[PDB]
Amino acid sequence: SNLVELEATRVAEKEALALLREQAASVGTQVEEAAERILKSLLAQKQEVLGQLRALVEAAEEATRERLTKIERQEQVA
Amino acid sequence: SNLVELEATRVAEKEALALLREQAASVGTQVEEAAERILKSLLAQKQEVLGQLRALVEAAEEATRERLTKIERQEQVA
Amino acid sequence: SNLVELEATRVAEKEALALLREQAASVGTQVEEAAERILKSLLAQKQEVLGQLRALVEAAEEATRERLTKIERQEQVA
Amino acid sequence: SNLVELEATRVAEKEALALLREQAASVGTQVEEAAERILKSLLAQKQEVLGQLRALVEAAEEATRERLTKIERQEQVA
Repeated sequence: SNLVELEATRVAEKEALALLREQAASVGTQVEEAAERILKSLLAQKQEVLGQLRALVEAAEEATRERLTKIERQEQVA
Repeated sequence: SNLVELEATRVAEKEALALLREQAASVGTQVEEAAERILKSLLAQKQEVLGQLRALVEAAEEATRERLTKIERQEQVA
Repeated sequence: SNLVELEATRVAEKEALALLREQAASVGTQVEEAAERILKSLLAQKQEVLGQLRALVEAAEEATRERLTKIERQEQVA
Repeated sequence: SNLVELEATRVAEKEALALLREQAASVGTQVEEAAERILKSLLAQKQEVLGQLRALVEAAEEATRERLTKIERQEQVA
């Protein structure tokens, strides 16, 4: 039956495209998600390291204020 | 006194704090610039890639459109 | 207490250079770990993506070959 | 149909699979390359950041050193 041979062909072409669409949309997906999961760990790197940098500076800023209030007194006695 | 020594200490201290602020803020920058370049070039990938899959699927889709038309007409005739 | 704050001071100093390498080496560490984690996940993508593309091409190639096998037969009948 | 519509379809089907092969290998290319940019820009970061950090520690040590050559002298006078 040619109405069947050809129907067989339509269906198989449709299934071949459907498979291709879902393999493409999966690369789409696999790619959008690697980005999300990279972007996240990355802007988390940043508001972690930026934190521990601001802290290094707070400490240093305290050791350096300690040091000046010591000088400030010994200059009043000088 | 050596109020000359004390004052010279106050100012070596301030310069050493200042230098340390600059180095630290500068490290802040390198870090933000990394994350910015990385975000930009990941968003270029994502856009380029999706656009190339869009292509691949629409070419694929049009090869099918044609294939099915040879079938549509050959069923008129069958 | 002649020399007691000429020491109580060096023990605030000793204790704060130390804090500062503990902060500085820990900052370089966060950068390192974040670089590893980001590569570890680019590579995961690259593999999972290269492989899903390979599978899309393989299925396409099999379809195409099924197409020519059909053509080649109707050429024996032609 | 004819040997001639049959050869033309062989042909269009090769031009379709060829195209698909380009577009796909080229999505691969687009993925690999972004991954190399992100690697490069991480290296440049991990360079300049481990650099600037090393410097900041060697200035805060150059100056812990000065701060103790002074203490050592004032202890000889005490």
